[PDB]
Amino acid sequence: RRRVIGQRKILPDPKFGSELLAKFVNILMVDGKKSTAESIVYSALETLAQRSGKSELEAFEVALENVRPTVEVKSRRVGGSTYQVPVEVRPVRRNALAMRWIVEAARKRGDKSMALRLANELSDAAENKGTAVKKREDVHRMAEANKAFA
Amino acid sequence: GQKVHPNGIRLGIVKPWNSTWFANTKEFADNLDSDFKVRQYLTKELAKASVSRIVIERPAKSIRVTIHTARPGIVIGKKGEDVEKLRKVVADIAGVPAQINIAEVRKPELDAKLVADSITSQLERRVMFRRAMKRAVQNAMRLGAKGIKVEVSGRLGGAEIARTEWYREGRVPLHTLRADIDYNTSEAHTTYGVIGVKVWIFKGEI
Amino acid sequence: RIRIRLKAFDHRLIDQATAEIVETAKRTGAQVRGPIPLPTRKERFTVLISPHVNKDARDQYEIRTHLRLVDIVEPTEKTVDALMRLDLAAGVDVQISL
Amino acid sequence: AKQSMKAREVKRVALADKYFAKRAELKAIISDVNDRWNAVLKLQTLPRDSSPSRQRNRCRQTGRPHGFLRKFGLSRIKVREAAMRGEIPGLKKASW
Amino acid sequence: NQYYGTGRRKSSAARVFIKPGNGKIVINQRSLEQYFGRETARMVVRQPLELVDMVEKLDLYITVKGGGISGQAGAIRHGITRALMEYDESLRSELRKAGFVTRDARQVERKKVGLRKARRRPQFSKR
Amino acid sequence: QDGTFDKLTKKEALMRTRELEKLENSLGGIKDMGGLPDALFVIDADHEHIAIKEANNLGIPVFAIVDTNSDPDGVDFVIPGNDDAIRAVTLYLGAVAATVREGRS
RNA sequence: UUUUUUUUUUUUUUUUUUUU
RNA sequence: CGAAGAACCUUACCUGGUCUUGACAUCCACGGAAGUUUUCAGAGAUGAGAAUGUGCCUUCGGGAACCGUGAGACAGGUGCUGCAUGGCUGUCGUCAGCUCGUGUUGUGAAAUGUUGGGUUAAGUCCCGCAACGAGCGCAACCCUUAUCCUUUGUUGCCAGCGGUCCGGCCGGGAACUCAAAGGAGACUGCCAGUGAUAAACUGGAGGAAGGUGGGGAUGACGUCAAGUCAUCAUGGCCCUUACGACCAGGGCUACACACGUGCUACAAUGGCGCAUACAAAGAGAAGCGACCUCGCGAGAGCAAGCGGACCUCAUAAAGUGCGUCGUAGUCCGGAUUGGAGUCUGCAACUCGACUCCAUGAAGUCGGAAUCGCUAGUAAUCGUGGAUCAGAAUGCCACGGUG
Repeated sequence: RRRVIGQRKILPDPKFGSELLAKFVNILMVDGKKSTAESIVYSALETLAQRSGKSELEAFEVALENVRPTVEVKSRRVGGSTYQVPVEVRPVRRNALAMRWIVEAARKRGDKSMALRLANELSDAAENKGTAVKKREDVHRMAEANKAFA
Repeated sequence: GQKVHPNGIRLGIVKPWNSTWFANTKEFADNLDSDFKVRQYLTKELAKASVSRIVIERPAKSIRVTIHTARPGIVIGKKGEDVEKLRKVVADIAGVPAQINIAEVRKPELDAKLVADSITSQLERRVMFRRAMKRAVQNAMRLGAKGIKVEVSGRLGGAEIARTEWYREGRVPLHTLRADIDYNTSEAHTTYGVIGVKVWIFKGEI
Repeated sequence: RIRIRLKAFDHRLIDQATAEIVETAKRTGAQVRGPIPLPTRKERFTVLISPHVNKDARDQYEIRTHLRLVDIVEPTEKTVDALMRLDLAAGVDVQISL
Repeated sequence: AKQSMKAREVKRVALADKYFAKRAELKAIISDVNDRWNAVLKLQTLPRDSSPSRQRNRCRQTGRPHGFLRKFGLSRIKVREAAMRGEIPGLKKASW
Repeated sequence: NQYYGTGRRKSSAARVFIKPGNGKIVINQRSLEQYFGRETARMVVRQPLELVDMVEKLDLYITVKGGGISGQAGAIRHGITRALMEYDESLRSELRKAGFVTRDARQVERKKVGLRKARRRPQFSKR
Repeated sequence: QDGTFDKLTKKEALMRTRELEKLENSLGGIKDMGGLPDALFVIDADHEHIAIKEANNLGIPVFAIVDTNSDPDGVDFVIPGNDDAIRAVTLYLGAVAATVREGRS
């Protein structure tokens, strides 16, 4: 496994030139069909701005602050039983793993449409109320805590 | 644990054909039934001196049979009454005439076949063939070649006895597709069952 | 657009052939085609001539198997007769059925 | 069933155009369900063992009917050798 | 006077011609917008020619032989690159540095028998 | 001796440049060896190991410059003397290099 | 020289003769 | 399972009819023209009648093409053993193999090149070492790419004009795809950093790949005492009133039980209704078959065509735009059972395979724990092929939204 080749390069969103808004959708896809999934994510960002009447896509961050973790738990039985030690995630990982908990909260969410299951949970996520934020805070209650047991 | 042909895999490389003919889409089948029949009559008419090469060409399906035998004078016979028989019986099956061409087997000592037609004669005496076997090999290699291996299988003792014997008078690199090597085999019997002999003759390096 | 499908066992023997048809036939009319290929079957061929049942001696040969297209605009006999007088080439085939 | 039935195919194999497949070319066209004539068919079905098409076939290079591959012209056991003199041009290293 | 290319990508089969002035993008008898009207890649074909002020200088004419819109977006990349590749030798450094010269050729030593990854040999720190 | 060694691809000839390497440094005073040597001259009986055994096996005369560590029973002529470096074997080699040419008569 | 992540899993019958 | 067709079916077996040169096939003996057609029996093999017929040479000798009856020789079958052996295929092994033609420290089962200093991810590569080198595995040819250079133009194909009766229609010329024959080019190649200016690892100039570029592929000794013991090619041994060969029937599928492969069906990241945008892998004269006639349609029929860009199967699914439910056991569930139809057949019915309506079994997100699947790789989105008088849900192979 000696050679550096270990992650996909992907291209930016069609509007704001950001691989952020692009990895969002490409986490949300779960069944394939991209370009109409990308137009429905573009419909999420307009339903978002109905709340406030401005560039709420700047507040995309002010939700994503609460969904990003510092730590993840992987296979570490080292010490004769389960001895975790999470280790932190490298800077490039903080917000892709936040997209992972935004999409598992959206799947059964219950809101009228899927544009609204994402745009509401982002709204909650800025409120720290969120179900994507609750999963992260669980890990912080878990393995960032278990710093003190390592 | 293998038997690995040097020849056959190499038709255009120092090691020339047993036979070659061009029969077309709906004219092969009878040509193939005739390629065992024409070789069965010849290899029983020529037995008195063997045939190193029993060469079937068919220049216009009519058959140019070139017989490298160690005594052509005995198949020219008393001067050409056998030739007449020899050009009729193989042409009787094939429905076409037969271009009988003769040759000598230039020194059976160094040959691509006639070493196994020493050995398989030796059994027609029924007594101690072991006196002569490995001596025949010796003799052959004294006029030509640079190594030879020999394998003999069959009923070669008494009552119920059945074994295989293996000998090596010189080195043999088993397959080298560049070299003047041959493989051959021949057969013999002894009134109890078979006696089947095999050779590998590393004569030269290219 | 009468397709004379020219075909030889070898590249050697259709080259020798076609270069006379695109000369001979064309002299007064129809712009005669002759180099344009079909799926030329450069295959690997294997026959068993092994003097006993042992390993290999299935001598793998290659082949060329090469076909082209002679094409004429009309049955203009004062230009085309010459290729039909070429009946004496009994060592190439042509399949004119169209 | 080794050789079996060959004689009884042979005895009528060449005349199926005379048991039907030309005998038909006027009387039997009015006998269609396209053309209606209902008393006519019931006298031409009589030929039974030689009603076309029905053919036991002949595997030939094999001496007994261990199938017949109607795409290639040989028995369901023979195939190996095609690859070894020219009969199946498409048989390289299998795709599996 | 004119400059040209052709492409092969998922699965098409497209050509492209550069032409003198007026700056437009004409696929057989219609505009870009009519052919990718929702199809989110659409900018990537006009992007490297809007650098070099196309609007009074070039004109772009296209035709297509098995559509393939999701894959066409790179058949055109390679094609429109072969055209600019004789317009001005200067920009081979811009086309490379922007990825606009690259074309699909690679698998990353993938599976043949069972194992996932299949070129790299046994590795150790002193066996 | 001629140009013919620069045959085939260039890495075929070099793959023998690098035999010639591994062999003329070990072997460059013996290049023929078409008969068996008749006599030997040695300077170590440790570092030269096998040669003294091969020689005593076959019955060869051995001329041997030896120190307080030696085994003199394994030779035909000892010359007791300082074991190693240039000054010692200089002081003997004049008269060896003489006798082996003016002695041809 | 701290080295318990469970203890156990019936018999056979494999064996291409021999003197060198 | 082997059966890629266990109801004529390549017959296991249940039955009966029959035979044991059988069904196929020779060497002499005595003889004959070969066949078309119909009637009646019989389950089939086989039985009883009736008409019409008479070939080519040609010593009228000998006979052919081709059918008899008498002889004496005389025919057969997956029956398995890997172990008489030699092809073949595997999972290991893409380890850079083990041993010898010599020599000799080990008497010999110890590899004896692994030592003793170092090095590289690397049996990498600098030495050192009592070790050579013989050479069949080696240096690699191999096919498809893909990018081009010429010759080139194809049912192709249309760059720029020439006419449009708006069909590349046919004029008209060679950009270039298409097609492809011969082939031909990328190397540490020069630049930034690295360290031993070794080592090779990153980013790049320069590209169609990069440090086997990829995808096919060759699979050496050694292969588990693993198979192909059901075509092997054949030594040792096989049943012969018999494991030999002719023939119509039948029934394999039950069910209380599993248990899983293989299926789906639980509604919106969904579909439902009319409307809009783009590909192809492959197959084809025991063929494939349009338009066009007939339509509730499976399914009838006419009939242009097509031999490999021409004929036809797909008018890939998503997707887009406007309409339509309201979270609803239903509008979807084809599990299935009322009646209604046919393409085949001696033959499918207590045995199907499928077409039209009428339906409505479970339905509602079930845990325990068999391994699917690391990248262009299982979800996701589809097509073909032969066995064969022919319905696999198998597998087999490349494509792509992902």
